[PDB]
Amino acid sequence: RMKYRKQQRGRLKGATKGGDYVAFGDFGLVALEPAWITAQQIEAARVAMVRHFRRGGKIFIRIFPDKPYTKKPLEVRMGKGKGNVEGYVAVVKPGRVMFEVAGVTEEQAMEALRIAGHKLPIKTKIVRRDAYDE
Amino acid sequence: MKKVVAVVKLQLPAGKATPAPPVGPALGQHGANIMEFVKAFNAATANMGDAIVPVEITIYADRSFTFVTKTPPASYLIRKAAGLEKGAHKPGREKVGRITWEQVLEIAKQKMPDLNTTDLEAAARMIAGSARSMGVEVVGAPEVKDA
Amino acid sequence: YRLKAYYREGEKPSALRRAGKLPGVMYNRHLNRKVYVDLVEFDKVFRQASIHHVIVLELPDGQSLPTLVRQVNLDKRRRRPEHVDFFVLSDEPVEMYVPLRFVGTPAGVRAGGVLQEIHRDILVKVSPRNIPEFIEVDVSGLEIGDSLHASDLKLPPGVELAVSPEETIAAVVPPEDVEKLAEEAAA
RNA sequence: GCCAGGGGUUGGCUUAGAAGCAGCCAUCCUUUAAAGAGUGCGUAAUAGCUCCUGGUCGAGUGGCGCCGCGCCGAAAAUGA
Repeated sequence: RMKYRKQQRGRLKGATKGGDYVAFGDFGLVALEPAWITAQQIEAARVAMVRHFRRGGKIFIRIFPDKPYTKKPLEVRMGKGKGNVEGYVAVVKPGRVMFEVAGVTEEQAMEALRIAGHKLPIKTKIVRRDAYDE
Repeated sequence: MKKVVAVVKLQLPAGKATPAPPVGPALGQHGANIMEFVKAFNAATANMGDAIVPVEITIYADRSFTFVTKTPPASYLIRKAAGLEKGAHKPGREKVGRITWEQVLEIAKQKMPDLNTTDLEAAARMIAGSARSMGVEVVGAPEVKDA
Repeated sequence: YRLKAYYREGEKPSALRRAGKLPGVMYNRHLNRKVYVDLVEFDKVFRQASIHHVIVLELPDGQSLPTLVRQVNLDKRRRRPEHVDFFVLSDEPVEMYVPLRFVGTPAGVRAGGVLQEIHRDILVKVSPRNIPEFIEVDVSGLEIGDSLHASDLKLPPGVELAVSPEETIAAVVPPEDVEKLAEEAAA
């Protein structure tokens, strides 16, 4: 990573651009609630899914945490958080795809993502592919 | 006009044999008169070659057994042209030997008089089908013919 | 795939949704008109067909039109479409996406991998006469790490592509697993 | 729900043992109106009971997505 230092909080305004279409893989996992997904959160999913289907299919982490989550050292008010405790986050807004899978039949890519969602704060909703492309 | 008790499945060569396991924890804790029951094993493997004969043993109701010598498993006919003594550990990516669909035609005439399969055109895919899931494939020429 | 087409005018956009009638538009070089198609009817018609098969549209005029779904706008938050586009054809060459089929298993997956299909459809410049329902791609000899580019496809008669002949159709990717997890979260 | 019947094969590999059934890799045919080289328990390993058939039966059933409302999750210090 490069970027530069600590960033501002912000506001999880609506769902506007926070939302997508499944782009890679057969099934899909997307967010119903706005939130600040962490790194280790995504990791908590990444692992679980692979631990499900060892020598299985390929996983795609469509979202990416480039927002410096800040924090303060147990005291008070001088200066702004050295932060970075949790680390860097992703602004995830309803309708947003987060985890693509492939090379796994229904029962596989179904019990894979669902588990993910349980290492995940917000509510989720697995997806097929219908036909809606572009 | 005869009594039985329980069925048991064993694997072993034909002619050379000893009470050693897994034939030990078998006819041992149930008793066995290997005084005369083996004089019918040396007359049943007298002019019969060696292999891995799974004699279908079925313990009588008189503490004996129904020694009916059957034809060796389809895992012994394939390594009969490969010379090996086992099989491939992953039937799919690796391939130990590449036999022929011709050797499967004349080693299977040794597996029909006992097996429950009629003609040989079906016995050609049984020995070429049990070979698929063990790490070995074949090649043919005649096949369906048709129009 | 046919579908009963309806004419919309001043009717407020949203109110139509409260009728299960998804609003829409047909148009081309020689035409422009507002429309609205029932969602359920559309859905059944679209799923199966999508932006490959041509969908005729029957108006209250006894008109049959050879339209194509140029685009379709979806409502992020519970995948559901708000608006549809329909491109009216004639018989002059036209660009559009065509479906794909990959027969047989590569030397990748058969040995131990996963088929990473990059596209499910390729862009072609073709006339309304020729609208192939699928383009065969003999992905048999695709070892793990190889790939089939746009420069080697089963192009039927009179069907020249439209994207770069260097663009990649798909690729054979490495299967990710737990055996990696010891080295992954390690160093 | 019920009555009855319930192959090569003991799949190949690993393993002290792995017999449809710890783990690994996978796509045979045959008696047949039917029985998965295999759903679960079980044995040291087996067999076995069961999730195959015909009849009786006699008309529906199974699973899935979404909505309105509710249910658990829900433990505190004077008396509710």
